[PDB]
Amino acid sequence: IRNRLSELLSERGLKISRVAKDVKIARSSLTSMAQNDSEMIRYDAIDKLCSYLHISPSEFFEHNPINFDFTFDEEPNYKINDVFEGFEVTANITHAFSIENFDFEILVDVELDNRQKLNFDLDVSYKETEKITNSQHRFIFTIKNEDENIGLKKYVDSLSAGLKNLLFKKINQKLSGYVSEIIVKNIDDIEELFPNKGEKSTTLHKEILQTDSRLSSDIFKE
Amino acid sequence: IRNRLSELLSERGLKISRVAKDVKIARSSLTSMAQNDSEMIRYDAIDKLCSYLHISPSEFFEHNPINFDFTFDEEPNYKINDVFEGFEVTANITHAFSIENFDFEILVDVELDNRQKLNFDLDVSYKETEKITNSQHRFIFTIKNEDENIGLKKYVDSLSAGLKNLLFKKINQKLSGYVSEIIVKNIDDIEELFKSTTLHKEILQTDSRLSSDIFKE
Amino acid sequence: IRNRLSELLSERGLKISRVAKDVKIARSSLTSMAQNDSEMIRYDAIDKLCSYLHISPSEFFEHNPINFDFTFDEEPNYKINDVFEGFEVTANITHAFSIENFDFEILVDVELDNRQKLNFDLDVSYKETEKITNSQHRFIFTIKNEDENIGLKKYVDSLSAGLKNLLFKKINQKLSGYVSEIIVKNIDDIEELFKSTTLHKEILQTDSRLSSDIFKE
Amino acid sequence: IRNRLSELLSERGLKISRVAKDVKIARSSLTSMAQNDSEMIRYDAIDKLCSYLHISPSEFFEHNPINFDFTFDEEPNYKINDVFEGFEVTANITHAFSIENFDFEILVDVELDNRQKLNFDLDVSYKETEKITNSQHRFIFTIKNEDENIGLKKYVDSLSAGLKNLLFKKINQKLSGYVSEIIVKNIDDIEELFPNKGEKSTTLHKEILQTDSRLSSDIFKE
Repeated sequence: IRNRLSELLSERGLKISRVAKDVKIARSSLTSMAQNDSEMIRYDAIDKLCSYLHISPSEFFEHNPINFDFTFDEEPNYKINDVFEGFEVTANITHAFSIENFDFEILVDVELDNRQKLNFDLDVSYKETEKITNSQHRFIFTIKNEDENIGLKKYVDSLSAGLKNLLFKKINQKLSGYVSEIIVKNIDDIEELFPNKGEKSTTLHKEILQTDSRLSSDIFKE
Repeated sequence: IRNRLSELLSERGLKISRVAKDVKIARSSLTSMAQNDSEMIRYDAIDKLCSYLHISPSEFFEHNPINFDFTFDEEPNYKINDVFEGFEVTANITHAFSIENFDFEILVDVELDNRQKLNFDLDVSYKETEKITNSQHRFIFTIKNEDENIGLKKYVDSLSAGLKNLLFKKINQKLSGYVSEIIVKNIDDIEELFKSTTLHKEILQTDSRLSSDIFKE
Repeated sequence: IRNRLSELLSERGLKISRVAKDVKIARSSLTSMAQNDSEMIRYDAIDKLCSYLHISPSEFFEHNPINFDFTFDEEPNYKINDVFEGFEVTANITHAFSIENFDFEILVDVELDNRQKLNFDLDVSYKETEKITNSQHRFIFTIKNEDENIGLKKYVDSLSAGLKNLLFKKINQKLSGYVSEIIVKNIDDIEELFKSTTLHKEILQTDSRLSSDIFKE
Repeated sequence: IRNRLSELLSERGLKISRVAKDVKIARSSLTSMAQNDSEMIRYDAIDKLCSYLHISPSEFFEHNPINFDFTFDEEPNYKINDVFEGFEVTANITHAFSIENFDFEILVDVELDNRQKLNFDLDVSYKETEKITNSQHRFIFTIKNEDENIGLKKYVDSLSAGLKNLLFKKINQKLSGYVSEIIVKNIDDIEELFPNKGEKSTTLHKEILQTDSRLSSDIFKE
């Protein structure tokens, strides 16, 4: 499920600030709720927004009964070589360390409208530490058994594009958090000797937690 | 905005505990959210309920574009009479005191789907005290200018029964807090000594309800 | 899941001690495991029993794919009445107190072999207290909504007699622990002037059993 | 006897973690019980697994009435020369010492379905300290009278492959424990002067106990 605020105001052409001025809702909370990322919503908010946009909650709440629940391995098969390439000198994840391999299993329960639930196992392995910017990097993972989970992809693409993007976000966020958690327990705190361009000094921990690892596979293209 | 989980469960006879077990949600939260009492709802909760009940969020969330806002006079016209006798024998606010007058105007903007909204002013004066329990009494306020609020009644009963009840609950709470704030400041503490509860706490617990043809429920 | 060691021994007339000697297993463990009371079984034990009894583990372990799960209300509807008199003279909880009301719903999921499972809600209220012994009394709870549990009876008696008895034992223990936890907190310990007994301990020892057409044994 | 979990989930293709998520059983305990190594099992576990897999305990419990009980010599004929080749410097069993000879008798009281039990004596002698890895070694033993115990082999191979593997495991484990026990009593504690690659320092004792001696003979091929 997700609110369609982003799609609604894109269609209307209105801006979040403009809506906030109209419905007396805090800009930060409203803009966060505009994104599907927010997990909690207020009844006052749904009343004010549905009235302002003159629309029933039907158009506000995009719901598909297919629920995708994800579970990760308590213990993964992870090897992380430590390369002491002056991380403190240069705040680059590559300089701090490198993932030799990171493979594990993601348990995906694809529940249909009926309680009948289908479980798909994902052998996901670290592939490359993609460098998005000179400042930060994004870890990239890949599903070895993605061809086996072709039915999963059929179910994923069977949803709306907005809901597909919401799943991709959820998967990425869970995976990022998991990977950062494992690495931060495996790698000792490496603080940056020099604050970068007046930005307060940030430790490797802050960098890896900030690091967002998005899975890459034909199962999840967009 | 009206959660129909409660209605839906009455339709299907499903016990709240049964739903909570199936959707792995706390019974307390589910029961609080059942009558749309809680003003916050989790996306996970509604997703799970919709999938479990085989419904679109339309049957869960019932919304009428019409909106009602209520603004109370900053200064009301109130007169107080304190008997100070009898609260000690039995915990009755009326024995302790009563409000001789409490007439005040309450703004009520009934907003149409069109941006234009209609402002209606209702003057409610202290009518009597409802003896809901021998211990708790709820102040009753009657609308004097119901003529100006003839269209109010039409707008109020134009909403669903659940929505009407919601409105009645909100206005009742708001009125109760308003009158309690106004009165507790002018009232001393009396000990029940059945215990020995402070009359202040009795003022806090005592509520008030608008009895009028415009709001019969 | 039903160990038939007990049944098998009754078939062959073999004394538990005789089997324990032949298979070099402790009599205490073998007798505890005989009625499938223990929830842990050693691979060595079952191997030795199967070889000794000339049986496949099929005749030892009887399993019905059907599964029963029981969830009790987090908050039950219970009222307590404490006489406080009599328990001292004679060790009877009845004299010490009794439960005026103890109605609560138990959500029971009977799971079929197919992944789909059937949820049935039974409401059990305090019916009376069973005087099993002049000293120990077991609370009796009757199912009010047995109509919703007509299929529950069919599923229950669809299982083997041993499995039925197993279920009855489990539900009885669970109900007894539930009611004891609920009551001991609202009850004080009475020490008999008369050998001396504590009422809390009596609450712990006192059990409860669901007397209903759905569970007659 | 052994549970057929490994064979069951191999046939199903499911993973232990996937089963654990389904039957609400702890991953570690379930994965251990998936292996035939676990000696204890819970009735709740057998109920949940048999139901999840929709199978009777018949398919869950592979039982063969032929019971193989093993007994070892209280006192063996063992000679262990001590070579002080810097074990503390290099954590290799060869560097710590070397088995001159280790021969003894392994009594096997094989029991058929009937109480009739046949006993087979195994003159087992140390043959070679096989080096599995640069880090650890596996002691290899051999049965001198294996040709005499040809009937024993006939009984061993008369069982299922899974049960045969379970026996091999049991024999190996008992033999390893026995050999490590004898050696640790015969060889003084040699602690490693340097922890190996950040692994906390491990003493010869930990190495020999970790050392797993698997018997090698035509009686037990797989």
